[PDB]
Amino acid sequence: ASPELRQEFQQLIQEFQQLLQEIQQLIRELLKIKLQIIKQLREASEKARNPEKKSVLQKQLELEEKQIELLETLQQTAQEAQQLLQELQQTGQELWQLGGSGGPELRQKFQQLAQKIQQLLQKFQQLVAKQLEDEEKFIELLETILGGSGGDELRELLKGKLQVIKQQRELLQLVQKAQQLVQKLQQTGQKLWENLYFQ
Ligand SMILES: [K+]
Repeated sequence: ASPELRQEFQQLIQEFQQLLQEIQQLIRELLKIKLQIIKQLREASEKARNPEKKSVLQKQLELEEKQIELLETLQQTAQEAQQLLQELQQTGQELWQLGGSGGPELRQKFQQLAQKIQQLLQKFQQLVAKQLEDEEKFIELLETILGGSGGDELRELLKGKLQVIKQQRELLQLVQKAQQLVQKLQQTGQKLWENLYFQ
C-alpha cells in the first residue's frame, strides 16, 4: 500500500465511525420524542369523549410501545456495526503491514466483515422503512379525527408525529450513506489485496 491508499482507507473508517455516532445520536433523539408522544397519546386517550377517537388513540398506544422497543434494537445493531468496523480497520491494517507477505485469509476476513456490516445495515434500513410506513398510516388515520372534542391535543399530537417522520427520513438517509461507505471500503479493500493475485 502507498501512504495515499492507507489514508484513503483510514479516512473511510473515520467517516463511518462518525456516521454510526450520528446514527446513535439521532436514535436517542427519536426515542426522546417518541416517549414524549406516548405520554401525549395516553393523555389524549384518557380525555377522549368520542368512543371512535378513544378506540383509534388506544390501539395506536399499543403499537407505540413496540416501536420504542424496535429503536432500542437499532441502538444495539449500530453498536454491533461499530465493533465490526474496528475489526475491519484491523484487517485493513494487516493488509498494508504484511503487503506482499499477505495471503487470501486477509481478503476473506475483510470481505466476511464488510458483508456482515452490509447485512446489519440492510436489516436496519428495512426496520426504519417499516416504522416510517406505520407512522405515515397513523397520520392518515389521525387526520380523520382532528377538530371537535380533543381538537387541540390531537392537533399537537399530529405536529409531533410530522416531526417524528422528518427524523425517521433523516435516519433512513444516514443508513443509505452507511451502505455507500461499505461499498467504498470494499473498493479500497480490493486495492489493498489486489497485488496478492498477481505475485
Ligand atoms: K503472498
